Amino acid sequence: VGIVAAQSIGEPGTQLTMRTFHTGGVAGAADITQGLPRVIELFEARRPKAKAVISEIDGVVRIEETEEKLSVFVESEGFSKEYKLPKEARLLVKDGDYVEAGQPLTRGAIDPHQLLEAKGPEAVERYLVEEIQKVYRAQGVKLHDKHIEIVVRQMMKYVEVTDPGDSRLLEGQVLEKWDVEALNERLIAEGKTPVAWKPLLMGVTKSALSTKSWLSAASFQNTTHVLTEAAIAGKKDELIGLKENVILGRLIPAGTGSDFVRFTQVVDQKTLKAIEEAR
Amino acid sequence: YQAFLRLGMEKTARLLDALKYYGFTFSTTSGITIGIDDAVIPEEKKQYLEEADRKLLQIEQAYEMGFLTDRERYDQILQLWTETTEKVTQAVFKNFEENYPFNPLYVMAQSGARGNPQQIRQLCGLRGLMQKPSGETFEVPVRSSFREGLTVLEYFISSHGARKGGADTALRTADSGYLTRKLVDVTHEIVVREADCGTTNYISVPLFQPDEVTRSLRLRKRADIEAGLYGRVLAREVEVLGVR
Amino acid sequence: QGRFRQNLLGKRVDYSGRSVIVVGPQLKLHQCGLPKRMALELFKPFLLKKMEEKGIAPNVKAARRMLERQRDIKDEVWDALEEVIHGKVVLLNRAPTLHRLGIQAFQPVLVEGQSIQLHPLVCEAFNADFDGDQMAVHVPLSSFAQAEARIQMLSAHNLLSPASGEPLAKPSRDIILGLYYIT
Amino acid sequence: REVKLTKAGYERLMQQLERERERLQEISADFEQALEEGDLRENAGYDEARRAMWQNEARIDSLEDILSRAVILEEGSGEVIGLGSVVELEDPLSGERLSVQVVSPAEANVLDTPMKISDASPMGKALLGHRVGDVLSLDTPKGRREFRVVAIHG
Amino acid sequence: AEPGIDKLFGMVDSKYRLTVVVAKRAQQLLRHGFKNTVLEPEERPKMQTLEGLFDDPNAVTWAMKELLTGRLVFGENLVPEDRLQKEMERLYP
Amino acid sequence: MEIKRFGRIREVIPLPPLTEIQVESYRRALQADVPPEKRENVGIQAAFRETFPIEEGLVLDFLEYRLGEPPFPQDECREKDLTYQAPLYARLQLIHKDTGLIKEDEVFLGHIPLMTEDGSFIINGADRVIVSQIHRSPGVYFTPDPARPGRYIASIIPLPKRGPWIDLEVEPNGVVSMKVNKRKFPLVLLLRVLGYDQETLARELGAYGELVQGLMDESVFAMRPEEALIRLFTLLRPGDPPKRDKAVAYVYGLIADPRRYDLGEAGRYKAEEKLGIRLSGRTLARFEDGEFKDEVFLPTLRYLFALTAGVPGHEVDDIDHLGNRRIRTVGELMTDQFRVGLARLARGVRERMLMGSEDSLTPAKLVNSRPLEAAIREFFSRSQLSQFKDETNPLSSLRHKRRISALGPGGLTRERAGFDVRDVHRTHYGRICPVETPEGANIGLITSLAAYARVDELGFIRTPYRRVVGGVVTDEVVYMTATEEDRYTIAQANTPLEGNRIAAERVVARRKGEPVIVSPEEVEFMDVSPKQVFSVNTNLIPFLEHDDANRALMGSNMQTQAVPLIRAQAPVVMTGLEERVVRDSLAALYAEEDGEVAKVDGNRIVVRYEDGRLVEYPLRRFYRSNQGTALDQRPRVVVGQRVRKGDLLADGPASENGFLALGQNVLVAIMPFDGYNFEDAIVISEELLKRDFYTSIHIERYEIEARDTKLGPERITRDIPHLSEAALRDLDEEGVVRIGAEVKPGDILVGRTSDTSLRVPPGEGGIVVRTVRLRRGDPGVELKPGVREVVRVYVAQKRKLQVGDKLANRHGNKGVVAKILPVEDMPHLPDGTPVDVILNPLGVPSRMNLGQILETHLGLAGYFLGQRYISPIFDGAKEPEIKELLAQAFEVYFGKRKGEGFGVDKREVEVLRRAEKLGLVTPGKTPEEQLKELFLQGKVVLYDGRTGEPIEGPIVVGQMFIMKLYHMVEDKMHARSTGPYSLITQQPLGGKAQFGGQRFGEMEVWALEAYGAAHTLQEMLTLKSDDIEGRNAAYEAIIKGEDVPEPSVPESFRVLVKELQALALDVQTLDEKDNPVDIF
Ligand SMILES: [Mg+2]
Repeated sequence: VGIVAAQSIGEPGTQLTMRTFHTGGVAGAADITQGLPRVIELFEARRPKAKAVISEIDGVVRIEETEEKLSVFVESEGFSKEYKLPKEARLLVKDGDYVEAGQPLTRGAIDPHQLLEAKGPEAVERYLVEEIQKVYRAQGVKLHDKHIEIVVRQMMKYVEVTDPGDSRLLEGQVLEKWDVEALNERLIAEGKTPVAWKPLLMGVTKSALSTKSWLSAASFQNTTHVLTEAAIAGKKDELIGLKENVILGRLIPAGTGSDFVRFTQVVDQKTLKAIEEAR
Repeated sequence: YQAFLRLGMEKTARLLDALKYYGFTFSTTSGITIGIDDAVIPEEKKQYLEEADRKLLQIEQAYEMGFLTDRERYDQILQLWTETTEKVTQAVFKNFEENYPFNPLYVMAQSGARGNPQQIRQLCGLRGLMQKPSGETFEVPVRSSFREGLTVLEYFISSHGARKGGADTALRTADSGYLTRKLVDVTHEIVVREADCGTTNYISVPLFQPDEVTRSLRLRKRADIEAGLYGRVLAREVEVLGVR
Repeated sequence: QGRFRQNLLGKRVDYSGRSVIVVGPQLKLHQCGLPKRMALELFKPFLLKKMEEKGIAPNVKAARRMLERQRDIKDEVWDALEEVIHGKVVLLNRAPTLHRLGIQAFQPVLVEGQSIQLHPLVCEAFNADFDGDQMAVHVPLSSFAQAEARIQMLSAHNLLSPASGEPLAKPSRDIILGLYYIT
Repeated sequence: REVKLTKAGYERLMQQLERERERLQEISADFEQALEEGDLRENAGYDEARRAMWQNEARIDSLEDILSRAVILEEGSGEVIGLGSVVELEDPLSGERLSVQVVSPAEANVLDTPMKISDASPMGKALLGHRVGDVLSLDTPKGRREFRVVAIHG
Repeated sequence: AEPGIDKLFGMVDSKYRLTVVVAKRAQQLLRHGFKNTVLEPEERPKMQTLEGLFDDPNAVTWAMKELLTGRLVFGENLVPEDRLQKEMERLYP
Repeated sequence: MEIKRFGRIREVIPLPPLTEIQVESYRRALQADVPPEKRENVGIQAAFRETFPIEEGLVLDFLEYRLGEPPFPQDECREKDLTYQAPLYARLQLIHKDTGLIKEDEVFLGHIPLMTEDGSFIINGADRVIVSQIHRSPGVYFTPDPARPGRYIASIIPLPKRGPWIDLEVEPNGVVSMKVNKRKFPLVLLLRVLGYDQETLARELGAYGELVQGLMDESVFAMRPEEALIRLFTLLRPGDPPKRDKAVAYVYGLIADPRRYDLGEAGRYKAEEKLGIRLSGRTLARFEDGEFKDEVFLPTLRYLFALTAGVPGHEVDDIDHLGNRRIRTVGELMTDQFRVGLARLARGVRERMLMGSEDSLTPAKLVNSRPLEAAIREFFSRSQLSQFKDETNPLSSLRHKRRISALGPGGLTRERAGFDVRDVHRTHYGRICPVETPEGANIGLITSLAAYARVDELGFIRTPYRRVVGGVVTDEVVYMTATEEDRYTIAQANTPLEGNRIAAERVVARRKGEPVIVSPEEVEFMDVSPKQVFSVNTNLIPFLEHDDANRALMGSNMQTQAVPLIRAQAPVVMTGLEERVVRDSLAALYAEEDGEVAKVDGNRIVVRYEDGRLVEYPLRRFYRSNQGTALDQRPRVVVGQRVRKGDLLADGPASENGFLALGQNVLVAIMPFDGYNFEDAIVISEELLKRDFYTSIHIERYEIEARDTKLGPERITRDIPHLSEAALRDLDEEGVVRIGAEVKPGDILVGRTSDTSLRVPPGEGGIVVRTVRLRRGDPGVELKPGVREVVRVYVAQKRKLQVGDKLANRHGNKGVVAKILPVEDMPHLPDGTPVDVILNPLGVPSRMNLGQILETHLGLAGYFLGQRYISPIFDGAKEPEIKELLAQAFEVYFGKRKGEGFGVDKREVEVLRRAEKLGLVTPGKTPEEQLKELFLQGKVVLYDGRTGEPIEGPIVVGQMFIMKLYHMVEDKMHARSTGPYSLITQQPLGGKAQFGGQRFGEMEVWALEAYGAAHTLQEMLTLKSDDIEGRNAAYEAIIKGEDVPEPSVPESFRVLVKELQALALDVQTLDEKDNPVDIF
């Protein structure tokens, strides 16, 4: 599937541009960065051109027109979240209306990290998938969401440590690995030693950069450092994953070489009983 | 698509093979080709041309007295042609639609064959307005039909785009699947292997789109919907349209 | 160009074949044309083996010299070549490969000309038109690699683009033209 | 700020976005073909059509932009030319008569019954603030002709 | 397309399963001599100018045709590993 | 054959020398045609006066320059890899401060190449080209500030590359800024260095610009005259002594830095014209009397406060505007590099005075060709400018002969900043063909010059224009500058005319680069012709007026890739330039003067001029083209024949009767076939391949040199260490292969020793035609060091169009050749005569290029009328006239059918029957007329031939002009299986007896990975490459009829394991349950 995702998306990539003239009173050339460039930034947690400041707080809305800098408050329970937006900025949310956490205050693009903290993980992910499609959709590209989803999945396959229990609180490990602990934390071994984890969003590149297997790291990243630190500890490289198992030249973990069918039986009645005749 | 989902793989092929043959076979006996006269120019030509001729003069007579601003005259005129051209368009199709339902050029476009409406215009009808080197489209439209001898300058103008078109196609095909590269660098170790995951965590797939023109929930386009539900695994069974 | 980043960037392969491409109307999607000259050289080894099963040549090298240089390639030789492939199928590859179908399996068959005959339906698949382009052709020597080559790489088996449930064997221009002028 | 429009002007503009949606959708379709059309690199058709997208993609923005923050005027009563009034200029010496209805910069269209002039237009500038009986001029390529506001109705 | 390819996919629990199965039996057909077939009587694969395709045509071409008939049986752990080439080489010349 | 041209416009002045771009440019550059008496200046001479007056006392100046004695003739240099130069001598004398001596001994310094009759150069055995280049004529220009819509910014740039980039930025916070070498400083300071005093300054300056207080500010420093300079230096980053080291300053005096360009135009232009007035000196110079005068700073600023204030005349110069963009012709480029060597030469003479041994030296002591010659050789062979002369055919070279590009020395245009210049600008009008640019990247960066358009005294491509008084057209014209053009109102040449006066009142014209409608009263000028609008490359298209600029661009370049077919045929339709082309192109040779024919030998042509004289002409039989092709000259005259001055003697490579003929005019029946003409596929009748219609001649130059290693020099001889005689037969001579021999892939042409014999590389070779060697006794050849001798082998063969052949039309419709159906079952016309080529209509719509559809029809009549036509670009034939003649043709096709005694055919019935039901024919009319009326549309009945059943519905037919391209099937035919291997790594690379399998790339693999073809993939990464074990292991199994080997461990696996072991890395291979695993 991996390759799939990659192909289905790669192919189109070589047909996306755009950025011309009809606008020009400030630093606006399109209203954001529509085209292939957007795809990058999306696949790579960045701060878009027309970032719309969101309100991590959920309340109402109040504005103050003209005079130096306009301001909009997201008051509610008691506190008032002030956001200073230049008079040359445009917003969609109007006075009064109720706003939720991680809501597009300004008109344009959103910010990855910001949306994450405010609303949460689930929101970001859904944002991404859709945000991508938008691009390919406005280009006559009809690709199933499946693929896009797989991608982003890895952009969150890693979280950070908050509460110790076996490793420092300054580390970021594989999301699944956390379950390897979450389970042995209370099930196998008693004494519940929680490990508050917080999923970390990473762009495609950075993601691979933090791969688990060393074999892979030995390719992309600086070989030296890799093997180096990988040596210190008796790092165990499970030969699972095209990339790494590719270097070795060994049969790829997928396809016909898959661990599921790699072992098949092709018996013929004429000899099937012959196995019974050996007992 | 239906065939495949019905009969089966192989069978589909045979269909395709059969089609291919017949397609060509008739495409030869049909007796269809392209001739200078096959690019019939709707008589409405001379009509609309005048309808838009004195029309423009009207807006001009206005600004000459200071009625419209320097910018208005620009957007105004543009509207004229942008739309006056849309007219001639549908016009031509009509003439073929009623008189020559078998006219070569025509049949092509309509049929799932080649040819595109927008393109046809630049033949029977005539190209609209081109763009200036900067970005803002030109002011003097292309009152000439491809089927007819396009004047010198108008050609010089129609080149502003030919050069531009070959410009973007040089900066997007150079990197050659650069994306895929980086993309694969993270999906190269993702493959199927299991027997039904235990995670009962469903996914919320929107059937309706948020705001487009005021906070009003609308139904997302047909395509998008499929691109998200077509072939999936319904977590919680749900009987809606009366079907289980 | 080190060692770790070596097995990745791949390299040159044997039994490689390529040339100008042309449409193959008569050809069935179940197969693909292929210049006799090429198939022959691109199959020197295999050929030789069958050359033995026949009184063509006494032993291996015997057949090697038999055609080491012959402007009169025995009529028997040819018939044998075809008798060599039989079911075995080769592979086709466009230069810019971005999608999986950038390479599909086909059952080659003796053909004239010096260019490779390719089916029109796959034209859409491997982004390429008949203006002068040129595809590639490999041959699954491994009787095991030959399996998955025609089992999961065969063209007639790859119609539904994984990218989208949209058909790939979508009739084009000419075909349509007729199918419409008739209905 | 706040774009000012009229019921009539609204119906024409709102409907405009509706027409453009039927067109724009046709643009995307054309591409879904060109991309599958084979022929690489120069579909004369491809690029020109691409820009065409930006053009509709753009008109879609300018349209939906104003439509989300506009107003509505019912200036059927009053004497001073306001937003929605239909004034009538009559060249003094000529004795010729005319009719017009100036409106906000988002209504410009010489086609309407009373030639709808932009609010920020020189013509729209010298009319606001004066009433029945006024006579003024501005700058004109052919010279400078003054006009007396015959009568302001509605 | 290929002969009853569909009927095949329906016999396997996974597309890739088929492949590995077709390949394994394909070899055993040539290495362990070409007389391990089960459909040799009639309807056996044939050639052209000379229907001599009754002895050695193409491996897989036969393998699948064998699966065409529910004569054979497959699985993950059907018969002991090593007990494979032992019962085969002794039963066939 | 008959010749009818529809020329309505009176083409006044004919097309100028299409090669004068390179011609005169070299001429005037190096005034050599006339003695030093005719003291010109510019170029060579000017170069002397420049860095010649040398004084360190060293006192040596220029006297006379002469030379031009080419060591070997043309051809000689080509075949002998020699350099077509010319011994360059120089006459100069020396005078001392101590009155005396006048030593003037002929001193020469290196040789210089020369320009060929065609306008090319023969550097080292090969013919190259010196392409022109564009840029921004080094002058004064004002353009708006970067991202600040505030004020604007002035700019001064006096080339050569040794000219400082000075800029004037108006810093709002206060004071004006002068950018130089990445540093800003108060211009005031400098002004003071010039003598400008506070009072005299401000007054005559900011008398209108209150902003003046932004420079009249200095009341502390601007109070010190000459002292200012001391300070100015303090600005220079370097920490040098504040003494009289006024170096950097003086640098910007009158020496090199400030452009030393012509005192009147080159510089004065951007001067007088834009700002200031007169040009004191040649640039912002004058460093005499200690002080400095610069009537440059005053203006540049006087213009600044001007635009930043009132309206002295709206001076906001435009970039792309050609009226400020200069060209760099061969002469300029060359003379430029020349000055380089001069400055480098003078470098020595100066130092060779400090160490000079008194007045006992002058010539050699101060001269050395080393510096000079070095430069020249660098430009003509190391500069990216010079290139491989594209001789794919006559036309091709011509285009590459007059093309232009932006990229170059760098100090003009870079590579990552020009999306602006790439687009066609308003000024390009009639100056640069908008459809002459190449495809792919760099598009726009490189594009030839227009037609009539010609270069001026200094770049600035002018263009012809018709003068007009009121409504009367003047027969006089002048080349207007891209600048002064906008000054007037020009009208089109389309404009109807009545003898010498305008027609309709509503006339079309272009005001200031803007399309406008003006009355016959404001007509200041008029277009000379539609031609001057585009370049030749395009002026060859039939009905351009009916094809998109995009698709036109295609056919335009396509003609350049045409192949010199043997049976040349002039296009059924011609733009009328074919005659001129073959002329200035020098593809064919014309008679110098009037006289009579003498010897008409297939190799030599002799004639006796009327002025009492006799001369013969070498007939280059079959010369090896630079792109591998034929270059013969077919004598189109006969023994004893009165000829006129400038008459067709022998045809060019692709010429025929003085008319260009790049291809053939074959019958065409556009219509969909059995899919054989799918995408762009092109069917074809064997009939054509029969009468050797589409075919050409190809050549292959394989060279071999007898190296001289220190392990025993290699000897050329029939000595073959493998006692092979079955291959030494054809190898008659002692090493070289016989002439006229039929070499085949693998045979030997030359025998090397140490056995490194030069065999016949993969593919083919053809039949040898001519070969020559070069022993030790070099009669006069520059045998490369370490080389004992050299040999060449000119082989060739015929290119008979087969299957993989591709051919396009002048309209840009390219397509391969699928099947070639025989004339037997080929769609035929009711009366015999089958078709020739079948094109698929589907390639007409999407591709808006109706032009073809036109040429066809027009050609459909030329077949029966038996004639050819010439249609001007836009003034070409019109729909009406055509139908007239075409109809006349019908009275010939069917007109004969009548008298012969036969009418219509039962088949012709059914077809016309559906014709009427298709609205093609007017019902009620008689068959006769029905067919006629239908013939006028360009469509006719047509029988299948395969089944005899005609195709219901007429099929537009005619004679379209096509042609084969350079790209053949020879350079593509890799068929490998078993062969060599990478001596270094382990890759199946061939080259000799076998070939090399194409690469696989990670891309293809991925897709392979997707499929899940684990084995198929693993097979490609090992058994077919690296791991040599499994490779052979596999070969055996195959030849043995056994299953292919299944690699247990790729050599890459185990090698890496230990490769890491080699350094710490305790790579331990564990099994499924943490257990050892034997690797080897
Ligand atoms: Mg192509």
